[PDB]
Amino acid sequence: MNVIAILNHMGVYFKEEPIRELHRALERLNFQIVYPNDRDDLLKLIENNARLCGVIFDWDKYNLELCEEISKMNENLPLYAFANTYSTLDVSLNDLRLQISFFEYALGAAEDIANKIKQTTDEYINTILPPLTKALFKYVREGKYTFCTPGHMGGTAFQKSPVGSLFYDFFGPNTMKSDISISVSELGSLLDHSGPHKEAEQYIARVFNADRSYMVTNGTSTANKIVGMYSAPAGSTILIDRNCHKSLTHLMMMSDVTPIYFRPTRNAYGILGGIPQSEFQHATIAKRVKETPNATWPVHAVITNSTYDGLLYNTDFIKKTLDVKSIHFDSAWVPYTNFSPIYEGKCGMSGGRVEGKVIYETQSTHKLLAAFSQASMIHVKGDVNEETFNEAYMMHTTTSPHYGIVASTETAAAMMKGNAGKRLINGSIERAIKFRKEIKRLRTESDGWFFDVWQPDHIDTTECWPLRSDSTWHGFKNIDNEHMYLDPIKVTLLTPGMEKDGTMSDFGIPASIVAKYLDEHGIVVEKTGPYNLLFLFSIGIDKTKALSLLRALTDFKRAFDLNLRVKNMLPSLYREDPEFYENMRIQELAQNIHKLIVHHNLPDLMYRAFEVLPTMVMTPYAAFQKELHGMTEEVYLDEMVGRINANMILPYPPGVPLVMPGEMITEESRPVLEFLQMLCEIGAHYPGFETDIHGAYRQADGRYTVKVLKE
Amino acid sequence: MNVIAILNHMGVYFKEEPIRELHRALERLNFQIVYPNDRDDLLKLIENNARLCGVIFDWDKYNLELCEEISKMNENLPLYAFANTYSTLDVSLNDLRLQISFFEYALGAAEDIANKIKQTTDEYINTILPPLTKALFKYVREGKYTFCTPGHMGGTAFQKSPVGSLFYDFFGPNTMKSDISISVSELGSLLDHSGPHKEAEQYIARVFNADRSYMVTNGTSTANKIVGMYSAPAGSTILIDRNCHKSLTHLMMMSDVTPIYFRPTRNAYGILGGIPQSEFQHATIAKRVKETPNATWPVHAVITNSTYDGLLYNTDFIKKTLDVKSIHFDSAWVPYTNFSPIYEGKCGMSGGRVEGKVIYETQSTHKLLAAFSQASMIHVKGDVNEETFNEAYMMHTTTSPHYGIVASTETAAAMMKGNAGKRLINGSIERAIKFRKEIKRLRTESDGWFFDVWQPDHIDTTECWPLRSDSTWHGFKNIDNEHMYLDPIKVTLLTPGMEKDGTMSDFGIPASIVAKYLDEHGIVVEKTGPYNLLFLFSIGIDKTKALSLLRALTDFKRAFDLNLRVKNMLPSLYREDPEFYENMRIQELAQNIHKLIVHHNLPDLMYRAFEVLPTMVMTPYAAFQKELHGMTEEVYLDEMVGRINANMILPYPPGVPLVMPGEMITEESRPVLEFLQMLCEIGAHYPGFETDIHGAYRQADGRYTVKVLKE
Amino acid sequence: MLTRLGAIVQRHLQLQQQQKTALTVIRLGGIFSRRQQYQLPVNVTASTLTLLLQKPLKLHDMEVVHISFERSALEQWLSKGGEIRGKLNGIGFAQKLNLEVDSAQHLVVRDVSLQGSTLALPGSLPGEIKQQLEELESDWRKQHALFSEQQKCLFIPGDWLGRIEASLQDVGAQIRQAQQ
Ligand SMILES: *Cc1c(COP(=O)(O)O)cnc(C)c1O
Ligand SMILES: *Cc1c(COP(=O)(O)O)cnc(C)c1O
Repeated sequence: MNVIAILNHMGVYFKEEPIRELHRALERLNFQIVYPNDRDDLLKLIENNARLCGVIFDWDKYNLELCEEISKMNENLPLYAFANTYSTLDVSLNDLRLQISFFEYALGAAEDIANKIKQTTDEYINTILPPLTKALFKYVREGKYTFCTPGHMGGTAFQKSPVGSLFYDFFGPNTMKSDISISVSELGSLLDHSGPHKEAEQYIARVFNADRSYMVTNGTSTANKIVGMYSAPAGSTILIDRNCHKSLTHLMMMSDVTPIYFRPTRNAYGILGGIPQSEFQHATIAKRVKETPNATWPVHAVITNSTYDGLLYNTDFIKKTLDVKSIHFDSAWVPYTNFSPIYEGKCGMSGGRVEGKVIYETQSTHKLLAAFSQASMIHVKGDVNEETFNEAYMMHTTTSPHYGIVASTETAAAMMKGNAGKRLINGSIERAIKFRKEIKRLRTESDGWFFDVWQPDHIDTTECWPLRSDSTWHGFKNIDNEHMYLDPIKVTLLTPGMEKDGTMSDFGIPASIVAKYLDEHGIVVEKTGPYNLLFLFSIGIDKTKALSLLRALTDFKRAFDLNLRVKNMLPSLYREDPEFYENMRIQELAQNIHKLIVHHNLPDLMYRAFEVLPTMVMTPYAAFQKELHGMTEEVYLDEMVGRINANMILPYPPGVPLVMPGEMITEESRPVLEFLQMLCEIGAHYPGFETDIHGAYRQADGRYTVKVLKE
Repeated sequence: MNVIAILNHMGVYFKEEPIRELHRALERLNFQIVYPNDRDDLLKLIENNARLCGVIFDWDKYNLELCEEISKMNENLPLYAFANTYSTLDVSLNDLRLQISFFEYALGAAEDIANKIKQTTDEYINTILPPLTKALFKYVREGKYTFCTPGHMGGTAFQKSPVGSLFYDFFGPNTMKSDISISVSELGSLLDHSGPHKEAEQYIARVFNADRSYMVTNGTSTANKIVGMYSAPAGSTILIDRNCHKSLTHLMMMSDVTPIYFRPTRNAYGILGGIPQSEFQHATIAKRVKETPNATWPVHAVITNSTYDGLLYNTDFIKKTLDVKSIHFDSAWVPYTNFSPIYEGKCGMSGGRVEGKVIYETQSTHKLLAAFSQASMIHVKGDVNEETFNEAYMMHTTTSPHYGIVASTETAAAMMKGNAGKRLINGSIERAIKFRKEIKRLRTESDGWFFDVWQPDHIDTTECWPLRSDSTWHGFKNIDNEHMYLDPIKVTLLTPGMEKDGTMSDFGIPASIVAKYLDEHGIVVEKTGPYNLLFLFSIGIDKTKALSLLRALTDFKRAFDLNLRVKNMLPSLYREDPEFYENMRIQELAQNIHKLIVHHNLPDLMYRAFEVLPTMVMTPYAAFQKELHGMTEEVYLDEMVGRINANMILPYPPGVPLVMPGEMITEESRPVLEFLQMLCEIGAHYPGFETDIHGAYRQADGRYTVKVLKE
Repeated sequence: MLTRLGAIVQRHLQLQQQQKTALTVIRLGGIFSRRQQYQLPVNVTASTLTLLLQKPLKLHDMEVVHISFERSALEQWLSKGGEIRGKLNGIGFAQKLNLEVDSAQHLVVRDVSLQGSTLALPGSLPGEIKQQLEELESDWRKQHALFSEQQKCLFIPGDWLGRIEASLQDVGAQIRQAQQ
């Protein structure tokens, strides 16, 4: 932060001479001087250059063209406008947040002006930063307390060993001096929630529109376990969603509760829809309570909103129909449903305080924002616990939290506040819609097959596309209107290979080959499998990383139409088995795999398996108690009919749990076992595309085994 | 790491000219050149300067005076010795680990020599660093993958916001690029325990002498809870120590187990002794099983070795007498009992594998070493079931661990290998014994009172001082011989105020007044209270911090003998209450507090309130279940006899728990309640010396109220 | 009875490649350092079962044709590690052998000459299929015996006798087909 802009040349000498005198004075305090051209030149030095903090221009030249466009981006940006004798303000400059510093063209006084710019810049630093981050930067330059934790104390112990000096020179002196415990008084303590830490929780909840936002120092997986131990006593009932995460599985194994699983909608491409509106009515909550033995009134409900693919629900209908006093929204993938008008009434934080209910959201921090790892937040919309609830938070968090993660956690809430932060959300949507239009433009004009985006036929608007009932792009049979939405920054590339009715085609390329092709250039696919490709277009993906993805997609069509070899295209796959992948081309591999999907019938064995629910014998908490005693056996793949499993089957593809730990597979869930036996044959003929199931371990012959319980 | 040493001068020209040509070549690749004098000059450039990696000297001048002293300090240190025509090795140079690189005195080839030194230095970096840390440093300069977690992606999102640029420029470019999740293939995953993470666990266990070691990413408070969830099923019995930590209290409140508390020894000064050998017998443990309702055979034991003060035990007698298959040693304060001959057979790792038993240790990493916060280890010595113990490790650790802490956790284990690491433990012991001798030297020669070190009369030896039964310095009534040892680096300062028999004296200065004077200069007291102190002298405490502590102690005697004012000595205490601390001097405050200790009788009430254990009605797990339902209330301190408390009382002083959450104060534990009422009267007359008890809320009248359970 | 008859048909097709005779060792689930192994489930249930071998070896300076292992001792060596102890020819004490894991999931017995020997189990409509089928067939006669006594009720419609009897004969006609 040391860029000073000097716009417009008046041509005279009594105004340009103080500019040259100030040019030699600002460089003595480390400041970069730039000279833009016209009015449009200065506008490009703010959005693309965020390290600017000084604009010098003539007040009697552009008093209305510059004081309006700059205020729409950065409001607290200082403006070093030089006025004259006959200078005045304007009536249209009253409702604009600006910082104008008036000066003169006095010769010899350039030294006093340089001291005022440095002091004004320091005021901008001490304003946009939160009090928690301000206390961390000040403690390094002044706080030098001895005999404290940790033992390195800013890297002192590393300067006494040759191997330790290599680790200290990598980061920096300011990095090691910022890792302190709670042994400092002027920085407060996270476990006590006082001082700077008390105002930090009120600053995040106010910006993100909440009542009390916490700062979890152990990722999102820990935040979902602390909240689950609150509204679920030892012997209750929860309404957990079927499409749950691995962190939510361990929650049911540590609390003696009786969960009730839902049946979300799904199609044939593997993209799971959402929970229908019929599962939220009053005739449905108490419907499965009396049928399932040992179950009381549900006091907590976990809703995956949004899912792993990015499909927002309708919170305006759930907060009124679902009669649960503790509704949880797994918003671990949408930490931005507030800074845009196309997200009002779509999340739990949007709206007001529901009478007699509370909204629980565990939005991830180190996923689609800008902070260090092991960080999460807990949003509150209503009345919760804090005194006794703090005891449960300390059970998973050590007494010496890492302030480097806490300082970056609150930073994500400060980088989004104001118009300067809202341009990152709207900018990511505009870059996502532009990327969606480039696919349809390069599809009809091209000569041959091309990728397709799972989007409606009309994408001219800038909002969330609803999933209606008279459309064919979503393919969800019997879907509720005004319930399922679409995330514009979640572009889902549908590779050719299937029709629009749910059957199979004759010419197509699976998404598994394209997934490994993007890794050669440096692009990691988020989700892949059947005929879908998921990507993340958050604030981290700028215009460079967004346009580079389309260039890699056009190279796959060129290499496939010309019929190239595997060695001259995929060097990583060739090193796995050079003997088998010797005389094989790119067209021979794509056609042999496509015939195996039709022969083994993948869409039918997948749509019928994940739809039905296996018979749950006991609670997931009882399955963990049997493992601690040492009564876990295993059988073959064709011998697990009628046994109680102990693990959570997570087959890749897709990416959702299949059988929960503590369920029995009988005659009702026969297609469930058929999906596991199909993957054991399709992923054994060609190396590289082996079967990946978090539960079905690989042996040495081909058949997989699962962990069950003893009889 | 860029210091090159050129020792000695042959006086000729055919040997000094290649040195001058090499002087201009090494500076082009960023290297510092130093010219030491005699043999004693080079020895000072290694112990004090750790950033050295090049030693240039004549081989035909000092072939035995340099190859022996350098080998005793570093094994892999490159030696750029220049040999001649008639040069040979020595018979006494066969059992020494050295790296000698021979060269010649050829002109013009100075450029080729500079390339060999840079490549040799790179080999030294890739050898002393572990494969996990080396892969992290190489991934920054080469690995540039896109579409991965977290969202910052090496600090990309911070370069688009004005507030984000200030947070990115504080640390460094290499800091943000090193924070990666499990989205990297060539580095493996921590939860999967494969690849670089697999060899990292075997490397730490080999250095610290163990079979398997873990890397907890959530501090020591989390590692102690994972061990308790393994050898203690839902309905068992554990042998937890009375001197437990706040983290160990939550372990008893999350598992439905029946703990059995021991009866450690103690003196009058407040120094926590240890558990006698009679409690480890078979007839003693089995006697408390029948007396405690709902308790079976103990299958786990928790021993705090060492305590918070610094007194080791005797593991050679515990591992044979204590018949527990799961013995735990909370080594959260001794991460060095291995690399020294005066620490053999004192910890759980020293020795061999005990059949039918196993040792669990949770050594703290960011306490007395050099690493980031939220770091711990799990040392297991025996044959256990990793498939069960790892299940509890994944439930308390997120799926995306912070590799910045893991890279520093293994770094602490790499800083101990070789002679460069052995001098850190022995160096802190030599500085501790020297500091102990400076106290006794400045005590007799001084004219008046002086501080005393809790040490035997003979400290001439260099080992752990045993606590015998024919001594008067320890003051423990009936102590077991060859069972309690003294920690040399843990210097316990005793302020004059009590006698050698356990009574009081007329002239005395409490340790709380001295603790406030040390904080003015920046010295933070680790433990303080009645008439005792404690300081941490780990490997990070150099000779500067050791000599600065004695100077601050001598200044307290000068300010007290001359009778100065509080305002002209303690400016921090004066700002708390300038009206009351106006006409008060340093001698008036030191005498008024000493009379309150004798009047209220502190040593007698404290010694009798810790031996008699309160009656435990229910298990600590049942007390937490009644708190979530809303059946808790607060009562007065004078009205609580016969009620079950809900929190843990932790009065300061000392630092040990008083009443466990779930105990009842009846007629047997009468002095226990008298200890709480005594601190409320002595800590309410003079500002700054308020009563600090964790669990006692302060009201408006001065009577503390504790939270109990409803009847 | 349909949920039990369908499992017999699937089990009958699995035993076609097990009843020349090898022994495939399965890997037990979990996250452990050493690659642990697990025994066979319903295939073997005895405690002191015997195991055969192909190429004989000279162990303890004597020949052997069958080696018996203990079920209580095999589950501990294949999980916690250590050394296995097994007697020879069903007599003597449980001597120590040099048994390791094979790449094709087998039991290779090493001797003083570093020789391989794959172990196998002794072999016998399989016996397990016939045993599990007669228990299910006997349950059909017990349920049909109650229906062949209370059918004389006057308060029962006559049209329902054609559907209840047809449902019982459908299972009986299918359970008698697999035993052919
Ligand atoms: C990725 C994810 C997590 C894990 O996130 P961490 O912050 O790394 O613990 C938890 N829940 C959901 C729904 C996720 O997608
Ligand atoms: C300080 C301490 C802890 C807490 O250490 P962390 O690494 O911060 O979790 C736990 N146990 C004991 C005995 C301690 O002294």
